[PDB]
Amino acid sequence: EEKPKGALAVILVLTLTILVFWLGVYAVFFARG
Amino acid sequence: DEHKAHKAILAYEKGWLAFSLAMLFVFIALIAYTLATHTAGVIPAGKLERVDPTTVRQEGPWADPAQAVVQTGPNQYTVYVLAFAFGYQPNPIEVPQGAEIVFKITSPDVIHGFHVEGTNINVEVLPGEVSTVRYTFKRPGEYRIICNQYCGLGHQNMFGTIVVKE
Amino acid sequence: SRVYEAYPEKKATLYFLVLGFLALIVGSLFGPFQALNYGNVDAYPLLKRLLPFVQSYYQGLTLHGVLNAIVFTQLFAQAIMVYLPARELNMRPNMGLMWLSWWMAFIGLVVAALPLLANEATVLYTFYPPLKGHWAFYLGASVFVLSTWVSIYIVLDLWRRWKAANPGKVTPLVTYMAVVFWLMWFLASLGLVLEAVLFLLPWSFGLVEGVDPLVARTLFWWTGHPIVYFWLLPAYAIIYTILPKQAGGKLVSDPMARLAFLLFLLLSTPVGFHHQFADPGIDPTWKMIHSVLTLFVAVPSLMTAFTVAASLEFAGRLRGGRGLFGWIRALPWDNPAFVAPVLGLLGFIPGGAGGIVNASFTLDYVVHNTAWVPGHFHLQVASLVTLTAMGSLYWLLPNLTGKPISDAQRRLGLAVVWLWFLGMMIMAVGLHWAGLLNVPRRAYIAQVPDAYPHAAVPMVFNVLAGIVLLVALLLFIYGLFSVLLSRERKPELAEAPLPFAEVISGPEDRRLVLAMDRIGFWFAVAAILVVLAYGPTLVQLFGHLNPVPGWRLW
Ligand code: HAS
Ligand code: HEM
Ligand SMILES: [Cu+2]
Ligand SMILES: [Xe]
Ligand SMILES: [Xe]
Ligand SMILES: [Xe]
Ligand SMILES: [Xe]
Repeated sequence: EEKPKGALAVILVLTLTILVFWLGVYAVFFARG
Repeated sequence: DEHKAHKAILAYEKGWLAFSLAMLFVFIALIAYTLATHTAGVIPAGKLERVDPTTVRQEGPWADPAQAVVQTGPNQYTVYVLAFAFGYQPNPIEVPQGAEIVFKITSPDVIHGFHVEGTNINVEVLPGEVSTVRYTFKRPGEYRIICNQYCGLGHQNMFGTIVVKE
Repeated sequence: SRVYEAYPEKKATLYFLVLGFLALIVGSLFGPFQALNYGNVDAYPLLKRLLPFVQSYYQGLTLHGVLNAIVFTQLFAQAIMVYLPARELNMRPNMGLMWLSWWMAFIGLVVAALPLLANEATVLYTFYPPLKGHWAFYLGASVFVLSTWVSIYIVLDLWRRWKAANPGKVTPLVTYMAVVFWLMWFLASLGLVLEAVLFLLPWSFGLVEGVDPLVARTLFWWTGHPIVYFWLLPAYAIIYTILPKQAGGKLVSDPMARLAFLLFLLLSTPVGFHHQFADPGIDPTWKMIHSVLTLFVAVPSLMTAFTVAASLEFAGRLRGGRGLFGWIRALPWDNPAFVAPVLGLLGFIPGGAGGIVNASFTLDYVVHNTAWVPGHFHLQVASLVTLTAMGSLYWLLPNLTGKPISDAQRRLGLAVVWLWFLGMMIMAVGLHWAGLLNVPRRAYIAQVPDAYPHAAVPMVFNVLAGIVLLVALLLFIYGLFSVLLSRERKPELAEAPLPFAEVISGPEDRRLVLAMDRIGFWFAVAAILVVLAYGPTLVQLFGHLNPVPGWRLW
């Protein structure tokens, strides 16, 4: 029928989970620097 | 349907790869960033520095616990740490702050971890190889060293200490 | 049975699985106790009464690591990635060589198991020198891993021969996968092969008395990292080509799955330095290089996320799937064959970002060898992969044996399958947390209770999870043993075709798929990137050998 709505929702959730995790530990890296 | 979704699926796959590539390049840009700064001091020296592990704590700078530390620059100190079966010499390692400390770590037996709690100091120690790292704790107090590589039945008990002075 | 005489490939496929599940079961027994150990609870004296031959925590972890991660996984790869091509092509594999690789596998398991169970090789699954096990463990390792070399040959045989009857036709999907898979596995195998033939074998036998640790754990990681993909792709195959069917839809793209499998073949091997970030003797630049390449090898998985997600949206819409989250509910949530792998994909999600972090060169130092790493992979192998294996018995088990599955074992599976995901999620929360809090892994921390006070709350979960996953396991032993020990047999569904999924294909496809089908060429590319990535360092290392003597610390 159309747009991968629920699929783009899933790869969005993934994208927020990579940033939360990666940026969150990119902080922890400098704070022990 | 089925074949009106295929082209759109192939279309939004194309932008994902474009976007995801970019975000990795963003990441390669921030890792390189950290490599250009001071915190980059923690990356183990690239050059090979072989030792005999059968003769490390009897001859050379490691042999003596009182000889562990040595002033090598104006504000640069070199500590000769030895990580062994369930412990570290010297204990405790004593070091001043605002000061750059060049750890030189090896082992006489097996592979041990060297994880200084509260810092980025995390390095594997290989018998017959010296791990060379650069760090400066802006923080004064009680630094503890952990073995994070399985090194024997007493591995969970193998602790150490960096005594850093305010 | 008439089954195993026209499809004896169904007989050799069955043995490969059970053998691996027996191991999986055995090795999984140490799981809970380690989940407890990491909740500050010391349950091992209890375990030592249960299993008298068990000597130490680290012997239990070694058996846990080896049996689950090496034996079970390899045997599963060898099963899925020989039988599935064979059935796609309806070609019988070389049964002579098929059995040989199994006997190698069984005898390689028996040889190796002896000193592990007698505590003469408590060196974990990475057997890092100078930690010196008994020769019979090392020898056992080599025979077992050499089993796959026959396997490689077997699938290649089936792929050369199919190319012959259909000259110039495109390699069919699954074969293509299994092919790049098996080739990719060959290229990687060399790192462990050389480590074995050049050091670990002559050393444990007595020929030499030194082994250099630095080169030993490098060659290792040459095989080291890609082996994780060798575990995984057998699920990816199943996720790509069987799952969309189990979901009620169609695999939305052929060229993508090929492209996925193509890249893994390219980049699975030249990245092992993302494990040795905390190693000395390796140039900083080379590390960044490998870190960039490790970032890139995250892509195939990223594609897979999109390609599969879609394949279950489309499959969900077909089921009468609603808006944004309706199709999710529209999938067959009563199906062990469907449910299991989807869950593992959910856990794969926090799994991936965990991998990506670890990959960021420097960021490793925050997490390297912490409890966070076990967090990472428990979401990948123990979650995604093992789940995909379990629920898969629900269509794979009837297909090879004729034994039907009751609505009881079907829901029993949902019970086992649901607990297992949950427990892993609990644990994932626990381990990563502890990992961020410096808690080391490979550690019997319950015998040093006060050593780690600042880990109060995550220690709860690992206890919690430990209970959780103890319950699922027994149910798994029971639920499986119920399925294997019932004489309920139907001869017809034992010849039923495997639930392969339809392949949505377009106009552009052909042109791209063909380029990818240049497998003979592609194999050279990945070979070259390896000499580029490791060669420089390796040769720098080989000219400066410092062999240290063997040690036993258990
Ligand atoms: C089977 C488990 C294996 C997988 C898979 C795996 C994934 C990665 N790993 Fe890893 N790994 C590392 C890098 C990566 C990277 C970059 C990835 C990537 O392949 C991850 C890619 C994944 C993604 C990018 C996520 C995609 C998400 C998907 C595909 C799911 C979407 C969900 C859907 C579609 C479902 C929706 C359904 C609905 C119903 C809505 C690094 C460093 O660079 C370390 C070093 C740690 C250290 O310090 O020693 C490491 C450590 C390990 C160890 C420890 C070894 C030891 O004992 O010393 C093991 C066993 C392991 C295995 C595995 N690893 N890894
Ligand atoms: C019954 C469910 C399981 C539980 C509760 C569990 C728990 C654990 C825990 C707590 C650790 C950390 C121990 C340590 O590093 O000191 C661990 C390690 C490990 N587990 Fe599991 N696990 C389970 C199943 C599995 C499965 C299914 C696999 C793979 C097929 C697996 C493979 C491994 C590996 C490779 C390690 C690392 C050992 C090492 O660092 O040497 N486990 N497991
Ligand atoms: Cu890896
Ligand atoms: Xe093995
Ligand atoms: Xe091996
Ligand atoms: Xe090998
Ligand atoms: Xe591994």
